Amino acid sequence: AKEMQNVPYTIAVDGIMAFNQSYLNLPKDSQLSYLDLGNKVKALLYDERGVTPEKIRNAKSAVYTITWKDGSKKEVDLKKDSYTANLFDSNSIKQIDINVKTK
Amino acid sequence: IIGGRESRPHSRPYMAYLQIQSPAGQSRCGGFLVREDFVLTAAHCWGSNINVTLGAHNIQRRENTQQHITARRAIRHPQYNQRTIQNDIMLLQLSRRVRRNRNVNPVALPRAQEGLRPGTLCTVAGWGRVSMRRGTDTLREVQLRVQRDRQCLRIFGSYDPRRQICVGDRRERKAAFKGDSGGPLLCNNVAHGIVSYGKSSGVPPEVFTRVSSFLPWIRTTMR
Amino acid sequence: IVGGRRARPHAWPFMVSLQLRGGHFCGATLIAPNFVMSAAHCVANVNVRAVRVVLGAHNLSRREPTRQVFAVQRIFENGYDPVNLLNDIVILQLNGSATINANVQVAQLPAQGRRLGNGVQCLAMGWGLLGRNRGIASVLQELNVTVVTSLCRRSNVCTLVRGRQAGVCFGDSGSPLVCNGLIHGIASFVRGGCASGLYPDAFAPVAQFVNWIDSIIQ
Repeated sequence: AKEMQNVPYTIAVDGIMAFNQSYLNLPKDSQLSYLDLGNKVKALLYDERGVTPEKIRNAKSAVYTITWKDGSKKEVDLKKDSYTANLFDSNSIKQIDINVKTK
Repeated sequence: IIGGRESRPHSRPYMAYLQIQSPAGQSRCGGFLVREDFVLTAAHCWGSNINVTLGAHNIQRRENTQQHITARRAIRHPQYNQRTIQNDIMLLQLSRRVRRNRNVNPVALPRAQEGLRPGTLCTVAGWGRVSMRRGTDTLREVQLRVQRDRQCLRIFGSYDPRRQICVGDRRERKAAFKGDSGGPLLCNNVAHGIVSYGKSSGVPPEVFTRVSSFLPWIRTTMR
Repeated sequence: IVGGRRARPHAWPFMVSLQLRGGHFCGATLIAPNFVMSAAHCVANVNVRAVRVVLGAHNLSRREPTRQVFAVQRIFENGYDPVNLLNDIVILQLNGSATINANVQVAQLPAQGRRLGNGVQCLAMGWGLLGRNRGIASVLQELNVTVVTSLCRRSNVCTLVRGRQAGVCFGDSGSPLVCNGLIHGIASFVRGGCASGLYPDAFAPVAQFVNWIDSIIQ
């Protein structure tokens, strides 16, 4: 408690989603970047659904959507290597939805 | 469970609730007791540490009927395919035998290729979310129909009828959903299936692991 | 910021820290007693009413009586495009006017349409990560950079440090790029990581928005 926030996330690859209910742990009241978070999303994709960097690079689309505590959503293209140079609070992420489509 | 009802407390005494923890992550699944020392669940529910709760109805309360047992072994099928979610089956060897009673007792598995015909009505139970917005603290259940294989072949490209079951009518909002993975497809008091995967919307049909296809491995793994 | 040096105390009194719940998250530039200029992406997904605009700061990890704190009254965007990182500039009007003194001064902007060619020597600055190895910076950091056009777009001003791994990093978004005493850039994004030594850092091109800026602050 008070050490980690548990951010729910889902992974869909090619329209198929496993029906577990999973959470990504972030240090509570910490700050992170889009590089940190993108790397976490890529590691989740590989470990849980075997999605490789090569599969992301060659996918039709590969995104993840952050739902923020203030209700706004932001889509991040996993195929891009450009990252805005800001920091955001770990407490401000409510949900992450990862969606990869190979075609 | 989408479109279901709260179960009558302790009417599904084989049900297991799984809390899975790994470095910087956690997961929740269902499962079912198949012997005093073994719980069957989905392979994608695996993690570094797994706590098994049996005898539960409200998993958010400390109920006197609950037994909490850690998984000594978490045996994913050796050919589990995380990419396609195939061979999606796991055996949990419990650290101790359960205390068997009216609230905790195993469920039978099917015979060698025990017939499961399309149109058969089965029950799926679990503690998964009931919508995009709400979960549940208590066990819920829904009745679903086995489909002909064609209903899953177009929408799920890696669906294999030899190893998986197609469940649920596409025009109903009755389905298993997030957190129900690993729970049983119960048909005529026999666990024919394991909740595995489906569409991210929760719209049916969905794919269950066909238990009868993995009976040899199950037996070899439990003895 | 990565591979830079501490700024002299209050050497850049137009420098601003944007903070939420005590944490610096982006930089900004004071462009009028009641107007601050930052990157649009810095406020795209935050509660603007909780943003604190801190002027006159040097070392964010110590108590400094020189500091002046304001809230964000309203914001002005110029067609920010989150998908392509175009028009990454925002103006935050404060709930009051700063006291102009030795620690708090208003920056100066170039003229509309001014484009800087390859080789112009600029200074970047900010309180962002020191490379993530030393964590976030306490003392405002500065770095000598050079404007480059290669591996970049006409819609950005891009800088590189030749010969070593140095550049802006996370937390430097919104901070000014200073060339010839004028604010020509607002830190926008990096490629692949901080201080790669292969890709330039990209700044919003202040000079292409000057007309717009004036219609807000004058």
